[PDB]
Amino acid sequence: AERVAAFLKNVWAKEPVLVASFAIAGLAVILPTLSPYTKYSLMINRATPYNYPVPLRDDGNMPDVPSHPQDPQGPSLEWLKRL
Amino acid sequence: PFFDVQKRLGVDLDRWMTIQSAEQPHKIPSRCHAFEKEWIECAHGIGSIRAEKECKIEFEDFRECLLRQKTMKRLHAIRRQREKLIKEGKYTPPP
Amino acid sequence: DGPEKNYERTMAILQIEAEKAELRLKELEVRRLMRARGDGPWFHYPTIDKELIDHSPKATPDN
Amino acid sequence: MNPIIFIIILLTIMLGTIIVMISSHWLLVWIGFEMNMLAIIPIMMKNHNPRATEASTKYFLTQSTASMLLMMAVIINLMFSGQWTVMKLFNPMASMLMTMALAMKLGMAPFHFWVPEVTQGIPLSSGLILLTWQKLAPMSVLYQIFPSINLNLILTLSVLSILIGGWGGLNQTQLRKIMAYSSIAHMGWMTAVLPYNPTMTLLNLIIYIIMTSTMFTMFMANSTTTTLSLSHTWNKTPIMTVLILATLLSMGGLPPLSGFMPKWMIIQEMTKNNSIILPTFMAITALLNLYFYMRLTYSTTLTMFPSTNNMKMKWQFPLMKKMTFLPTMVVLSTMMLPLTPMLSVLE
Amino acid sequence: MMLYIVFILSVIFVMGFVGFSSKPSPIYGGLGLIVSGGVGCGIVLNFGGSFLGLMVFLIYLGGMMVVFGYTTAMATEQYPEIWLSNKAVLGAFVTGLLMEFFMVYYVLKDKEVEVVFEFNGLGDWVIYDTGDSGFFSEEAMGIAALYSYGTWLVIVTGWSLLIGVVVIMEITRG
Amino acid sequence: TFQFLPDEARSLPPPKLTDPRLAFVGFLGYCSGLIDNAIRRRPVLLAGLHRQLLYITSFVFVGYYLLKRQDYMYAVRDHDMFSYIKSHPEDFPEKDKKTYGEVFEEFHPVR
Amino acid sequence: AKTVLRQYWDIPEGTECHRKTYATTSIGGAAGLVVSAYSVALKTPTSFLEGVARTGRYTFTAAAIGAIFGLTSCISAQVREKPDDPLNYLIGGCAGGLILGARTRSYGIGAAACAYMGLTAALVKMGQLEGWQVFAEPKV
Amino acid sequence: LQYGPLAYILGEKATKKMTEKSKLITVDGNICSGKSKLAKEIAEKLGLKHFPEAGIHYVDSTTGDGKPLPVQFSGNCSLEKFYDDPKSNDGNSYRLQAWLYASRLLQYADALEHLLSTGQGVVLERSIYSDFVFLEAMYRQGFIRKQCVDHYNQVKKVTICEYLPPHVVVYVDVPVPEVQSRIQKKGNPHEMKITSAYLQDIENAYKGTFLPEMSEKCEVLQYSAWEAQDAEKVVEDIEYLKYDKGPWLDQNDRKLHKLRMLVQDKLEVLNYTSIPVFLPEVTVGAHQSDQVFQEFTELPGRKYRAGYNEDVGDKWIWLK
Amino acid sequence: MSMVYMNIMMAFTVSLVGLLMYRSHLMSSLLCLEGMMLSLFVMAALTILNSHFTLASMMPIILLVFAACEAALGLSLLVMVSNTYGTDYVQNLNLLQC
Ligand SMILES: CCCCCCCCCCCCO[C@@H]1O[C@H](CO)[C@@H](O[C@H]2O[C@H](CO)[C@@H](O)[C@H](O)[C@H]2O)[C@H](O)[C@H]1O
Ligand SMILES: CCCCCCCCCCCCO[C@@H]1O[C@H](CO)[C@@H](O[C@H]2O[C@H](CO)[C@@H](O)[C@H](O)[C@H]2O)[C@H](O)[C@H]1O
Ligand SMILES: CCCCCCCCCCCCO[C@@H]1O[C@H](CO)[C@@H](O[C@H]2O[C@H](CO)[C@@H](O)[C@H](O)[C@H]2O)[C@H](O)[C@H]1O
Ligand SMILES: Nc1nc2c(ncn2[C@@H]2O[C@H](COP(=O)(O)OP(=O)(O)OP(=O)(O)O)[C@@H](O)[C@H]2O)c(=O)[nH]1
Ligand SMILES: N=C(N)NC(=N)NCCc1ccc(I)c(Cl)c1
Ligand SMILES: [Mg+2]
Repeated sequence: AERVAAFLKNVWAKEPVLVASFAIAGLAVILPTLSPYTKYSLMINRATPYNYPVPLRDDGNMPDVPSHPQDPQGPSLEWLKRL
Repeated sequence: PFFDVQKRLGVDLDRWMTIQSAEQPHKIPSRCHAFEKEWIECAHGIGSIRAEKECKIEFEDFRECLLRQKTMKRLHAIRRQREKLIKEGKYTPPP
Repeated sequence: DGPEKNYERTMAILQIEAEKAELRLKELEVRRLMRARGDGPWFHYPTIDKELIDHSPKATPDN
Repeated sequence: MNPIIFIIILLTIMLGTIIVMISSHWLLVWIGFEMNMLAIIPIMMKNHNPRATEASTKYFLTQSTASMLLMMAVIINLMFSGQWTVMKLFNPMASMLMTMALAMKLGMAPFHFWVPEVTQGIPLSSGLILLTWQKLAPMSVLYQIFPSINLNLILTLSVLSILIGGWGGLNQTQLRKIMAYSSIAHMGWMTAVLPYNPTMTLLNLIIYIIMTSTMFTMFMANSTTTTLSLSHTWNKTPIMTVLILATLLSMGGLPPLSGFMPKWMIIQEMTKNNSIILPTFMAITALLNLYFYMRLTYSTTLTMFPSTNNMKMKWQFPLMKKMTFLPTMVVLSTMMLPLTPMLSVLE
Repeated sequence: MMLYIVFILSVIFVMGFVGFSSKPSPIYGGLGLIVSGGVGCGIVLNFGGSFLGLMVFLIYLGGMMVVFGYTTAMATEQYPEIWLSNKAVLGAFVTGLLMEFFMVYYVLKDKEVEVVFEFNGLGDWVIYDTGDSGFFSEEAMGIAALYSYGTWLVIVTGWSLLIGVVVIMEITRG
Repeated sequence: TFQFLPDEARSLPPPKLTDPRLAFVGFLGYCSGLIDNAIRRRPVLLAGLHRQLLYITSFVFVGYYLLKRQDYMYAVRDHDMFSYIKSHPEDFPEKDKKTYGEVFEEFHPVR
Repeated sequence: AKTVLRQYWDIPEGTECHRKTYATTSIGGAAGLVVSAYSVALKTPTSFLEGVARTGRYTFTAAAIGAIFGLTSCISAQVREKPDDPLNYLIGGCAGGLILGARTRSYGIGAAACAYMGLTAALVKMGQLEGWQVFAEPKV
Repeated sequence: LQYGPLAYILGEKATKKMTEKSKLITVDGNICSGKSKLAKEIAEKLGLKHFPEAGIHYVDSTTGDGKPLPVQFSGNCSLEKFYDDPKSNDGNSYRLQAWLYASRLLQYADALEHLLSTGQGVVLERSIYSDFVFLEAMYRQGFIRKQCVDHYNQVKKVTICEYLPPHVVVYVDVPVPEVQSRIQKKGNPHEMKITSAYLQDIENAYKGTFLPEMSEKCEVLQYSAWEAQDAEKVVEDIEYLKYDKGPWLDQNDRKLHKLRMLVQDKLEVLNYTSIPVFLPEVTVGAHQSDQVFQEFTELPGRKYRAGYNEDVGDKWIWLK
Repeated sequence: MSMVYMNIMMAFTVSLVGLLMYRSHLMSSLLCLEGMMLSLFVMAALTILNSHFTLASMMPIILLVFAACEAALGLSLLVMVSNTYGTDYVQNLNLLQC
């Protein structure tokens, strides 16, 4: 550890540009896995409707599928509004 | 492939881009998606020797969608005939 | 070896060789038919796999 | 070259070939050839001399031209079938362009001129890769597109290579050029049988690679690149001359040696298809190769050529070259005929 | 007419190719390839290839062809020979130019032509797609998919570029 | 698909460890060991017996599996052929066999 | 090349000699042109005229052989009244071989060419009668 | 680990072992110039390894038990015969010179291998760079033919180009009259038959071709017979050198790895000393060479690779 | 086929004939090689765009990237040739005749 700190002080004195580069590059690799917000990036992208939502033929056995856009069933974006 | 490593491992290295009726971003279909699908389904599993003869109708339709040679030829015929009649003043086109 | 042993040993040799010769002729005939007709496990050249096809609703309806 | 870089470049040569062999998409096949060609140039150039630069440049121009023609065939195939699957092509013009492109890469006659010149101009180890490993990727494509190949074109390429390879080797005293023309002739056998039984193509390719590797390894052990240099082997490593003799007789197709097997099975497959004139013509024409293999055996093993006084200094030092796999390769190159039915593993 | 713009660009494309393919001084050959590259981008642009068209400008012209001219000025030609002063170049240039004109004359006269193969001459607009009302560029969606579907393409392509650096440093060290 | 020995090959009897072909493979491994000694100028018969043993073992080990695939591929060939013959009886009719008393053959004298 | 060979083999042997002599002369001329093209590309002539002289020399030499073979073999079949006979082609083949000796001004080449080309032509006739395949279609 | 790429990858790099004392020094001069004594003193004072001048039996000293072999195994080259009969029809003159160049080439490879593997410098007495002075002298006295010189230059062309030149060239300058005086005093019966003209040709080659050439790329120090007795002054001159020329400045771990791979493989070192050029002086008929080679294999400890000879006490052969 | 394919196919043929009929400069033959790539890029792009083969839209870029890397290698060989002889003339690359 002490040898690790002595090495870091040496590079900080002689090559601060490279030290900063490696530190930034290390944060870029690591921080997405530690961030609680990374999961919303997946959800927001999926929630963007690029193409038409084709309706399903009602067979009488789809209680979880809304009949009207304003009916309660179906995905909600309330989590996105509060974000 | 010479060595079918992809099927052995179940990994998809390049099959995803081999045909235009495969899955596409945002379900954007190719122009000849329905023709490719019909031809692929006709020819599936019977081998190319058989498919060359038995799926010829689907393949001929698919090739027509791809390059549109017959369609262009038919349009060429109608346009060529129309120019003849107009050159002879026997036809006036509607607005 | 007595003549009987050689005689009947010869028959066993002839039976094996005759059976192999018939199989050699049948294989040439089977291969000829499979290659011309394509209905056998041999000369089965691949066609595109239909499990690659996406069947979900598309961005536009006409397909 | 740095030893680690040399390893990574060798692995890239292999990776490019592997990509060609595992790909189902034509673009990935093209990429495999591009990556493979990029990584092989540095081992042609590694000895830095005008001859190695000329060879690398002649090689680059040939392979780049062939890869452009291949990409044309792929794009024409896409236009007329709307797909990239590696298989039969769907357009006869595309088939001719891909066949010609792959013939150029393999150095088949009449696209053969680069093979003797490039092999002569590069080190023995690089020539070993050029004449063995580099045949794998193009042959594996031919293995998959052969149903759509024009029969007359492929058999014409095969017949020309057997004639050009046989005649070209008669005039050679350089060992690398002898191997180059020998390679051209052997490619012709591989493609002549491909329309009838691709399995026999694989058998010929594998055995050819084994005997070719054996010969290059034995040349490398003694640093011999010319006939006269090879004629000094008897006065240094007498065992090596016997191994060279046995391997050359095998490459000549003499029974009871392993090199008889591919010619034997190709003749069988062609006769089953009522092809009699062609296999007979091929077998008789292959006697040209046997002639200049036999010439090498005369000057290496069956006679003792004049020596030099300084050779005595060599008697006091042992062989220190790796000679990797040589004992195994030489035994497979000569003693495999009794196991011929094992070819079915390649089915 | 502007309805034949793609065809007109393709004609100019060929003339530029006859330009450098007859192989004048590499300085002029490089110029002919640059003009063909720009015209080639224009053809791609008119088929909806906005991003692809601009890559020819950015990479083919602004990258590869810049390096070609840089190398030519440094290791090939420093002063161009007068254009078409050589007989073979002039003959090859004239021969190709006449072939293109005869092709273009007949296709425009008959609205078709058979130069080895059969080509329609009604105008490339006829094959275009008649329905498009999406809220995105399809070309952009396909190219963006390199990072989701094309993991294997990225790996081999990225590896080859790294080996390109390594190999070129080996070649030139001498 | 891309399998050296598919699972269906296990219904076949294994090659015997005393197979004459396997013995020949072992002999080839022995010969390689001697040629290794010879090219490196060691005593051909005695030098490095540990190395000579691995040459034989390696050849036999690889040879055994190659023989297994060989036999399985020929079993598959026969299986395919017989199934196809059953599926297409019209192409392989049972031949009407006459005796030599009924069959006419020309006589060609040697005089 | 398939169109000329179709014309030649369509005519019955020993009849319509002039048509037969034209097909073989044109076939011989094509081979001469092919040889000239490779010869000029791989062995540059000193001048443009030297390249033209060589092309004509090879091309006429090859058409001379093709003409004599066709004419001689068609007359032999007519005179002998033996259409389906390989011996007519042997006679026609040797005649072409002698021309090569004359055009190459040599007696050994003419004798060697007569025997080798004479046998080759006879073999070609036998294969036509018996349906021998050089490039056989894959069947099994 | 025997040296190779694996050893190099794991950190066996030349620049580690080599210091400012890792120098290759060569001492040159005419016959009887006192170079042998000066070379030993330089090596002793600087702590370098001394290589006695490579003679006809140098290769024997590095192989087997190290003792010289009979004369038929060196081709019957004889320096004594060269003085007695320099124009002998048996071609002994050039056969000796060709053999001596190969011996020097082998020694130079040994010296570089020692320098690159241990980091300790070496002192040589003459080298492959100065060997040509004897050949030029031989040719000018009419002892060898022009075709012999052409053969010599071919072998030198494809061998010397692989190696680096010495860091320091030390030349001891004794005039010919003094050399002849020292030759007669030494009292070797064969050497006294040397002609001053032969000695003058050796000096002309040294000063005409050798020293000017090596000056372009080496540190060339010249001393007279008197100045060469003061070894300390010679060593003082060496230690104060700048080393601002030559290709040793361009070297690096990569290039020195390739060089060490070459010099350690002696068969690769001697590869081109036997080029198939059928010069009568060095060509050996098949029957003689075959007979001599069989005799060589019968010598103690020579039938098999070193370590596999039971006749000289090697053990565990069945596990080696 | 559509009218554009005529000229794009012609352009490839022109550059192929240019590549196969060398003059003197090696650079001139490299330009024809890159002309071939350009015509391939345009033809592939046109086919892919017109057919609306979405995922294939990346293929011309991959072709461009790899072909540029190949051209970089070719340029490196040209400069090494030029360093040896002082020109990029292909008539100097005839040592391996023998
Ligand atoms: C020589 C280099 C050695 C290194 C080898 C590294 C190989 C890496 C292979 C990467 C591909 C792995 O396998 C593949 O991965 C991606 C996700 O990662 C998956 O792909 C996934 O995302 C995209 C987006 O739709 C689609 O391809 C598909 O819908 C989905 O499956 C594939 O279904 C899977 O088959
Ligand atoms: C030293 C010897 C060198 C090698 C010699 C090789 C000899 C090979 C024999 C020549 C090939 C056989 O000859 C070939 O046979 C077939 C069999 O119908 C003929 O085939 C022909 O059939 C009919 C006529 O019956 C024609 O309408 C048709 O055009 C054509 O296909 C060929 O027209 C003929 O050229
Ligand atoms: C070596 C030359 C290198 C430069 C290559 C230049 C590009 C070549 C472009 C080839 C594309 C055209 O390819 C060609 O198109 C026509 C158009 O129907 C096809 O069709 C043609 O032949 C088939 C025959 O059954 C039929 O469709 C029809 O008789 C005819 O139209 C050809 O089968 C195909 O071979
Ligand atoms: N022909 C020939 N003789 C050589 C060669 N090298 C040495 N000799 C001879 O070997 C003998 C000894 O050489 P020297 O070292 O110079 O004489 P030295 O007196 O023992 O040693 P120094 O006192 O240093 O001069 C001389 O007769 C040399 O001529 C050579 O390369 N060729
Ligand atoms: N294309 C060809 N003519 N050859 C070919 N492979 N035919 C397939 C017939 C066959 C032959 C041997 C075996 I074992 C198996 Cl399993 C199958
Ligand atoms: Mg001394």
